[PDB]
Amino acid sequence: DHEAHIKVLRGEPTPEEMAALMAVLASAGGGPAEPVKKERNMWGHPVDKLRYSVFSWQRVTLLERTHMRR
Amino acid sequence: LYPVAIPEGSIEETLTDEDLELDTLIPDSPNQPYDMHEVITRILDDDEFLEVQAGYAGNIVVGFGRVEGRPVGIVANQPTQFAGCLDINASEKAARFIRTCDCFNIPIVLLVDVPGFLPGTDQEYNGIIRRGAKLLYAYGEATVAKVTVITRKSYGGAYCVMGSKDMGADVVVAWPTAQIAVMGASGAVGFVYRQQLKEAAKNGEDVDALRLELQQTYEDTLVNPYIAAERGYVDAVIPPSHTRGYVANALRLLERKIVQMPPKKHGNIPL
Amino acid sequence: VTEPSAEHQVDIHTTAGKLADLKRRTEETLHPVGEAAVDKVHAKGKLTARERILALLDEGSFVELDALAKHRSTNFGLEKNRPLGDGVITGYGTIDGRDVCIFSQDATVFGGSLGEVYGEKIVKVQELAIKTGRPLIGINDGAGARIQEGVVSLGLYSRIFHNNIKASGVIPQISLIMGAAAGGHVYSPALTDFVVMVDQTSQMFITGPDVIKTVTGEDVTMEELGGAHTHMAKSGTAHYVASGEQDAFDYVRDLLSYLPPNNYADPPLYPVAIPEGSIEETLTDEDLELDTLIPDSPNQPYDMHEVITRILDDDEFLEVQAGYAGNIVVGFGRVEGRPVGIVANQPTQFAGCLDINASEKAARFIRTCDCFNIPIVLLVDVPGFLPGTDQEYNGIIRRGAKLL
Amino acid sequence: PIEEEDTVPRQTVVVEVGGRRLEVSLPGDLAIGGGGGAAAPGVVRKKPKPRKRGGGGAKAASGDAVTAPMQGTVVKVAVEEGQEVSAGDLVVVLEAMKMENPVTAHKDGTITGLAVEAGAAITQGTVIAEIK
Amino acid sequence: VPRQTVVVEVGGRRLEVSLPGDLAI
Amino acid sequence: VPRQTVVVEVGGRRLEVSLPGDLA
Amino acid sequence: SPIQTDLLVAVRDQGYMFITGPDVIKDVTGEDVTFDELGGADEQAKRGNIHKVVNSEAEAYQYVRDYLSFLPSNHFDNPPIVNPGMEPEITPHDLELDSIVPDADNMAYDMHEILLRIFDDGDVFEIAEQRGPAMITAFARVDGHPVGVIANQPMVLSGAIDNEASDKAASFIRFCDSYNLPLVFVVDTPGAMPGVAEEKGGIIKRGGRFFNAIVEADVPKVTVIIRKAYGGGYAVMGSKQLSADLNFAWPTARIAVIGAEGAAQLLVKRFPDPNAPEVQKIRDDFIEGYNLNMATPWIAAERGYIDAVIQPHETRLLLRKSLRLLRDKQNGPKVQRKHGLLPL
Amino acid sequence: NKTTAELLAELREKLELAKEPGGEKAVAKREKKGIPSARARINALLDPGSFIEIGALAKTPGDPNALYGDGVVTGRGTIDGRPVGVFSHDQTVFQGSVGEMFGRKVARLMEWVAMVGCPIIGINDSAGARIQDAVTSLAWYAELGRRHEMLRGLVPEISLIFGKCAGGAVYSPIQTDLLVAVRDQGYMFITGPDVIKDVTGEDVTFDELGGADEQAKRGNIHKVVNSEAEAYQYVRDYLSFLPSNHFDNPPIVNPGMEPEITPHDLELDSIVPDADNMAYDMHEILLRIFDDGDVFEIAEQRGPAMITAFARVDGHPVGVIANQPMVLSGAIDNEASDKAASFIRFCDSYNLPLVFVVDTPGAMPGVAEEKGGIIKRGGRFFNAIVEADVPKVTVIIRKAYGGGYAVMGSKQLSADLNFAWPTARIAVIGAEGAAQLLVKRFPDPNAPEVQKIRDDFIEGYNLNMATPWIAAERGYIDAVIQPHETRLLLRKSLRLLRDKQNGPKVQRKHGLLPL
Ligand SMILES: CCC(=O)SCCNC(=O)CCNC(=O)[C@H](O)C(C)(C)COP(=O)(O)OP(=O)(O)OC[C@H]1O[C@@H](n2cnc3c(N)ncnc32)[C@H](O)[C@@H]1OP(=O)(O)O
Ligand SMILES: *C(=O)CCCC[C@@H]1SC[C@@H]2NC(=O)N[C@@H]21
Ligand SMILES: *C(=O)CCCC[C@@H]1SC[C@@H]2NC(=O)N[C@@H]21
Repeated sequence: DHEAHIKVLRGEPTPEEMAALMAVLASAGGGPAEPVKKERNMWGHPVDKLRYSVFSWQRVTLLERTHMRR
Repeated sequence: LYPVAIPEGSIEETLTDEDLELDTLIPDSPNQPYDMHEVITRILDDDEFLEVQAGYAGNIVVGFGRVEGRPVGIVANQPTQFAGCLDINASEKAARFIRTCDCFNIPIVLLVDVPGFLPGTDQEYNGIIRRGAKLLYAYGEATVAKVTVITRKSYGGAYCVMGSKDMGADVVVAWPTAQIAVMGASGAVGFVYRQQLKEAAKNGEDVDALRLELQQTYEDTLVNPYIAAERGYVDAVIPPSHTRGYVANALRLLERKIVQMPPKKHGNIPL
Repeated sequence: VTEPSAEHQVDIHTTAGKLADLKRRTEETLHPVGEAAVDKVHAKGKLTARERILALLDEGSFVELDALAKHRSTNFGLEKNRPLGDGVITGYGTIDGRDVCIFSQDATVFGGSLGEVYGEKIVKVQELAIKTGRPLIGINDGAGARIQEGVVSLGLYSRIFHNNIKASGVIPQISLIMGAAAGGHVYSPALTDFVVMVDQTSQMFITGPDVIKTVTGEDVTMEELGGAHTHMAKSGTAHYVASGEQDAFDYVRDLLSYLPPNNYADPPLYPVAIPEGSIEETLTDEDLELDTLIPDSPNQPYDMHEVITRILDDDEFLEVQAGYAGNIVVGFGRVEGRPVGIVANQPTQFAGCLDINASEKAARFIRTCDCFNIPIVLLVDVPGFLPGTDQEYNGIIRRGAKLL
Repeated sequence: PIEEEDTVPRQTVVVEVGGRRLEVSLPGDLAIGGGGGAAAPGVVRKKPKPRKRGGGGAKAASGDAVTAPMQGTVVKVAVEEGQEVSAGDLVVVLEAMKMENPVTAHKDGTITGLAVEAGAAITQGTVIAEIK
Repeated sequence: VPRQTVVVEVGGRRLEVSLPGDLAI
Repeated sequence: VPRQTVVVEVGGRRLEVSLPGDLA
Repeated sequence: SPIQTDLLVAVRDQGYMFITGPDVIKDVTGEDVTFDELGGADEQAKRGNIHKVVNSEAEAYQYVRDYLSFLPSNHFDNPPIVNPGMEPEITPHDLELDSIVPDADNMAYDMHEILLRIFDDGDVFEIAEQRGPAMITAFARVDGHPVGVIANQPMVLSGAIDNEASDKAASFIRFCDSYNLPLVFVVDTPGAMPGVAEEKGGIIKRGGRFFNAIVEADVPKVTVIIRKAYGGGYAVMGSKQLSADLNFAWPTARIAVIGAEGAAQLLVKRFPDPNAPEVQKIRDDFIEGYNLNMATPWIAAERGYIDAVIQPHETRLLLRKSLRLLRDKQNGPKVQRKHGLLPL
Repeated sequence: NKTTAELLAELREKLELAKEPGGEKAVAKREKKGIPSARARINALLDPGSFIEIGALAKTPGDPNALYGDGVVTGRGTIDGRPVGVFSHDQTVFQGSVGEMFGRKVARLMEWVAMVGCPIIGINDSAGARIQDAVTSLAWYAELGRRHEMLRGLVPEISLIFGKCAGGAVYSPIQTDLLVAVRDQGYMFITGPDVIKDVTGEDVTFDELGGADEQAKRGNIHKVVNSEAEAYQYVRDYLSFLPSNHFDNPPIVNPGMEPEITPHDLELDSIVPDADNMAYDMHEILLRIFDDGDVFEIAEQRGPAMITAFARVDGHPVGVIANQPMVLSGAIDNEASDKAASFIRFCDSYNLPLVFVVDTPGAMPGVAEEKGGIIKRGGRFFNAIVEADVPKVTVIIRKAYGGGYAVMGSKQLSADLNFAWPTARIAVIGAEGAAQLLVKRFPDPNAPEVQKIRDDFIEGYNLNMATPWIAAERGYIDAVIQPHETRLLLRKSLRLLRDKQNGPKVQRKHGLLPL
């Protein structure tokens, strides 16, 4: 029972106004309802387009890190 | 790289007569120009010097040479043209030369005698700012060995442009005749002593004498290589004859600089 | 002994007293040279350096750094006057929810000229921006180097320029000009990616009109020499000329909205509805107008903004260098929420012919877009290069190869 | 925020439904109907911990210091350095809001390093003495 | 921003639900 | 899809509200 | 094998560690020793071989769960984000920090009073509590993101950095760097503990290791100075000169090479007549001036050694802002090589 | 304006002045104490005439009374014709304390060394706080401490303690790779005896609180010499075994001597004592298994039961970690473990193959060792040996018991090639230890029954368990070799392992030591 509920802090609507309000709010709600897991596609990632010095620490902290983050 | 038999000993012990000529090269009067090819040929091997764009923007000389068999790129101010002032054409010429040398791993030696930028509405309208930033960018971007020899003058933004220590110069040396300052003594006095000059104007004193006295004091106190030397912007104030030795040592040691920039696809040099 | 409320200061040997001391110092940083100078700025009609930062950033997001800095020079009696902050306000904040690092120069402190501590603070924020991979915004008003300090100022300028070069193409750099930027203050903006000048109240010049008069004999005012219009129309240095400071801030916010925080992060994509169907099936009335846009005779011009607006989202198009080289139009837009860079020939100016200025303008715009992973769309109506001996003598070949 | 749900951000809006003015609070992750976008790839909600140090069972885990439980003034000191005291013995009395609060020894041992004197203002967490 | 309004009918009545224009939900 | 039950607090009292699950 | 791991949790009176048993020690060296004296859980915790001591295996399990809750699964992954966005505005708990530092210097206080208030909640998970009790190394969360807190504990031995504290801080910093936890330093310390035993125990080399670790770490580093920051303590507790990213000081801060007292004796060793009356007044006046002019936050503030002197109640939200700015920090020019060398 | 000749003459006189910034007043004190100048020390260290000074004319900004150099001489030169950077404290200027330009010069030198990839040597005698600007001294202590990280593992760092290092002065030397101190002249401590007396009341002398030998025994100093000339020679010898930086190759010295078995090799067949309890000098083996008697020892005094040294196999530098039975039975104690771990990490960083010479009973039992931290030091030694990427060759002489066996280049801990002399003994524990474990079961030491049982058990154990043969059968060692084969066998093995690539390894920020 530990979830955030909608609160009507002020006002005492009757069942009809409550129903209208909830219907409108549900209609307003949207966006990604139950989206699939976002597909990984590292092809042509910006990090791969950079010039790295042969001894650059960013070869570890930026390039390898980006390729390995999962 | 050509094989060269380096003489042993210290720079003092290995000075040559051609090196000693540099001691007296610079004119006594700061208003009198000199040919910078004299310095270039006296520090380069066998006096050979392949000049690039000789007939263009004569106020700066760029070319190729060898120091102890190592190819090097010379960028030098030319006092005989526009008093060595940097302008749009000179900035672009030197910028692309420096970028070519950096592309192909050729170290650069700068010879500095520059009073500033060439004043002019035409320069401002043609873009001395945008197009003079190209030289700044090229020099700062270069990762090859970078040596600076200041002969007489390095003032203001021209000082920053022409191989300043904080712009990445690996070695910076100054001849005794060097003059490193924010600007010339006349403008400096006319600004830092506005208060006293206006008091003299109020009291009727000879401002045309007080100004010259203050300008002399300013020149004797600050227009010299020693303030930069104190701050560490000049690695050493050397006799002119030591120039080749210092340059050769620096280039021998700085074959492979372990330096880097942040990763990028490429730069965004002003165009 | 008891004290009247005016004279009393809480005992400094207590925690409450120390908090009170910090409050006093912080209040002093608001008007480092007195309230008279702030009133003079407002009467002149400008914003203070602090007001500029607070107006540009999101409300309540500014964190200031080195607020209590003082200069340590002793030359020519400078030690008698050490305003807090030493003439530059530096810190970080947010613009439209995204972090940025910012500095703003204060023209009321030694004319806004750069000293050692001044430059050190700017270097600190530059290093922070490069390190964090966040955009850097500089607001430039100052009279070049602080002459009393000597060559240390040149050292700090060199450090600042080197930092700009290091950041070039790594993080967005935007330079606002809101006053007279003289001497060395011009070069850093020249190295940054974008330049926004205010129409009548901002100038950039290396050498002043006095020196120009002395050396060349030319008489010129600061506005003529380095005004916003001069650097837009003539030198091609300014990317935008604002009617005012708020307008300049608006342009900077719009610019940032199209750019990523750095050269390896993803761009600021907007969510849009994609109409389902074939490209033939999803035509609109606005799209149909392009079928009649082009005139019948090949000699007749047309405005290419018509195509640009009809292909970009919501007809919104942020132009860059609008008043420079009108024969080519470059700017930012969105196609289905994706930021894009438009480069287009303009038939109404010089028949759309390429020339030196158009080549350089389009070339640098393209290189900025590529540095920050923004795709480019080219609208082509071009008959050739603008004939003329001046073009050849000024380097149409060399300077046109830049766009190539 | 005390409970798990108190941690969810909320936005309060004014809604008129048939004229009636209602003042509705909406969570930042409301999955009403098909609405989603809740949480983030790695966001977890949990009961927050009170800004207090543990509890009585660890009154002083190898801790000799006696710390003032509240800001106030030391109006009495009932011990002297080198005095042996037992658990529950009065150590000091702090006046806060013009009310007296006794601070007592939590463990058996010798009073060492007594740091306060009568009339000294004391902040919460200040070490009054170490019992060794 | 101007308030948004929606017209609804519940049973035998017509209601208007007025919400802030920038309701994010 | 099935119906869904939201819980709404109106002045402190709990109130269930069942809605179609297809609203969006 | 256990000593190679990152966290050792021993059950009291049930877990022991030792290379050699007491009977063999008796046979060889003749000395007599018990299990508790040799390798008891509490003794090993004090020595720094054990990170945690618990009373039961269930408690050990819960400690493990809590410990993992702050960490990612590996060097590459992200850690859990817990309760982001709480209390986005100044609260009375924040305002309590404005009067938490005792007025009189040399008055010890509990650093947990500050630690429990400058982070998301009271969830400050301490590690290696018994080792070098003058230093607190813990996990916390700033806006839901885990961070590693290194703080001084004035309640214990004046908060001086001793041998065990130095080693604990060094190991903790390296671990936090390996797992990408931003580091937060909370500074109240006079520096190294002076003494012959401290000298003989390796104070120099351990301080060197702490220097090395702080500079090596690539993660964001934010420092907040609460009162004393003297000498080596200032340098090691996330000073801007050792590559700290953002540095803040409360107005109670005191940044100096040495404390006022120590400088006073350094002055008094000249004309050394401690029996004279005048020298006492000279010391008192010198101390007053030193604490008014030298051991303050103002010299560092005006030189830029610290980014800002802040009001104490700003700490929590300021840390949020700073760490959000530093999310994607990329450490500056570093030469990739086999590994670095640290003093050992 | 002055003429060009006048400016040049002015410069010459200014440089001659800057060579002695402190003037006659300070020169007199220095010559009374009878200690050479900073430039004299640098010129004695470097090759004749190779010194180029950087920042000889640096001064404190805006200070009318500043003196050139600000208390340090920084520059570059060559040692044996190979580039090096050098700095030296000058106690005639502001007592050699750390000022702003002091710090800036040293920092720029450190950056130059990191850029060119060459070793750096610092001659330290005084770097105390500047009483005028002690806050500046603190800030620059921190700055230099930061810049050591650039160099850690990249280029060799050497410190020459020619004076009393105190306070914040100790933080830079301790970061370096080698510390050589002059015996009755160089000290190192955080706090002085007077301050210690004031705060804690203890009475202690300098020698007790950080003399050269005391610090060498504690491990803070790698070498103690009698004179600065000896210090310089030690530095030259030390650098002759190392490359200029992490990437370059080291010098190859006298490759290919004696390619066939020699009488010196044949002396090794009878070098180990017949009895097990006899100690011997491991140098009798180290002086015969490498190219020549050039075994260059480092930290001789720290752990005397362990020998860390440089040597050469076929002209190629190698690190040598050996047990010293002559001292404390060759048992590995706390200092021995740390010395080995530090040496292993250094040799791995500079690509020197590691040779282990094993004769040890293992960890030293004792409550003192337990409290001193034997467990973590053994852990650090494990971690280092396994982290190292360089070739690893092991030769077991007599004893490899327990943790000693495991850690002294065991095949299980990633060693590449393992060899054992026929005198080798590989077991968990020694015969005496096992016999004690067995006998303690019987009620009493009932002689002669108990003694007979122990003797039989020990005989059987030494004939069957503590031998090379079980390890040889199971493959734990590559071969049991006659002692005289060792030198050329090492040549062959290291020449095979020249281009070793270590993997699979997962690149990451770094590993973690026990610490
Ligand atoms: C790289 C080397 C360089 O850049 S050399 C520096 C360039 N010199 C300049 O001063 C640039 C041009 N300066 C000017 O003529 C004016 O200051 C400009 C910039 C046009 C502004 O004019 P206006 O707004 O009327 O101010 P103002 O000059 O009347 O008074 C400004 C106050 O600040 C001072 N100030 C100005 N520039 C500097 C400077 N570079 N260094 C030190 N102080 C400077 C002025 O003296 C004046 O101070 P005060 O308020 O009179 O006490
Ligand atoms: C004399 O003091 C002032 C006139 C000369 C100024 C010269 S002109 C060329 C250089 N560029 C500049 O701005 N000043 C220098
Ligand atoms: C017509 O073909 C001849 C005159 C116009 C030529 C035009 S002008 C602009 C274009 N550039 C070029 O070279 N030819 C085109």
